[PDB]
Amino acid sequence: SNRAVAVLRGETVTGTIWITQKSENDQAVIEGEIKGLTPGLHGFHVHQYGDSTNGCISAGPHFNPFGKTHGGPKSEIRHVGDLGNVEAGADGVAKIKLTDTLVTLYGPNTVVGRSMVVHAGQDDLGEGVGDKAEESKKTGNAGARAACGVIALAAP
Amino acid sequence: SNRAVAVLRGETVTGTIWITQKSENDQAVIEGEIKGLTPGLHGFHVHQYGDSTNGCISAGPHFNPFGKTHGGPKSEIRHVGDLGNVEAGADGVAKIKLTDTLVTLYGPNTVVGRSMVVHAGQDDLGEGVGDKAEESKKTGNAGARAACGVIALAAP
Ligand SMILES: [Cu+2]
Ligand SMILES: [Cu+2]
Ligand SMILES: [Zn+2]
Ligand SMILES: [Zn+2]
Repeated sequence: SNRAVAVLRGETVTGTIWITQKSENDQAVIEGEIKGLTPGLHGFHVHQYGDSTNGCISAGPHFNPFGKTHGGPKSEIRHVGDLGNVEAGADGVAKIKLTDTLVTLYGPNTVVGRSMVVHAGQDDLGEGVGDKAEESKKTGNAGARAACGVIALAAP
Repeated sequence: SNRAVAVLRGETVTGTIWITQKSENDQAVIEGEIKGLTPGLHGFHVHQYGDSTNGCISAGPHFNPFGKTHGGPKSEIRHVGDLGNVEAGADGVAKIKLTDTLVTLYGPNTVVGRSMVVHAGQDDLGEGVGDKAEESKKTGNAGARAACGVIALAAP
C-alpha cells in the first residue's frame, strides 16, 4: 500500500489530509480535517504543483493530466484534482472523508509532490452559467486560496 | 526539464532549496540557502519520507533505495540521499550549490515527495571509528534534525 499526507498551511486556515491507497488498482481514500474556515462550503482540489515559494499562488491550476474541463467529483467530465466542496461546521472545522477513482499515489499521474488547496468560496462544480460560465469550467469560481500543502510521501 | 523545491521549516532554522534537472540522463543541480544555522558544517540529506505531521521525525531515515551504507557525496558507497555537509558562515547562512548523480526527479527512484533535512551537527561521511562507527554507517553522526521540507514539484 501507499500513503501520503498534506499539511495545509495558510494565514488563518490550517489542516492535515491523509491519502491512503491499497494498490494501484484501488481507489484513493482521502481523509482529515481543516480548521479556521468560515461555516459553509469550500472548494477543495489537488493543484498541479507543490511549490510554496509564493504561498498558494505557486501551486498553479487544478491538476489536469487528461485535459478536461472543471467539474465536481461525480461529474463525467472533471479534472483529476476536482474533489468538490468540503463543509465547515459552526466551529470552523471541516471533517473530510472521500474516495476518488482518478486521484492516485501510483504511476505517472501520481499526485505525490503536488498540492492540496482549500478555497475561501464554494466550488460551483463546473455548472456555472452566464458571465460565470467561462471561469466555472476552469476553477468552479471557488475564489481565493485559503491554505495549501504539499502532498508528501508517508510510511505505509 | 524538471524542477522541484523544498521549503525547509524548523524552530530556528529555515531555508529554500531548488533542484533542477535537464533530463533523466542529466545530473540534479541542487541550490539554495539555509539560515539560522550555527557557523560551521552541518549534515544535509534527502530522507525517505516528506511526512511532517511529527516534525522532522516523520521524515524517516536517509533515502536509500539501493541498500547501501552511509557515506559522503564523493564516496563509492553511499545512500542516494547523502549530500554531505553544508557550511554556514558567520551570519548563520549556508549557501548551497551541488550536483548529484544519484538524486533524480525522474523515474521510480525520484526524490519528489520525500524530504530534505539539515542537521545540528557535522556529518562524518561514514568515516567514523571506534564507538562512533556503527552510527557513522547509518547517519554519519550528524545529530539532531534542525529543519526539514517536502520536495515539491515546481513549474519547469
Ligand atoms: Cu483549488
Ligand atoms: Cu539527514
Ligand atoms: Zn478543476
Ligand atoms: Zn546517509
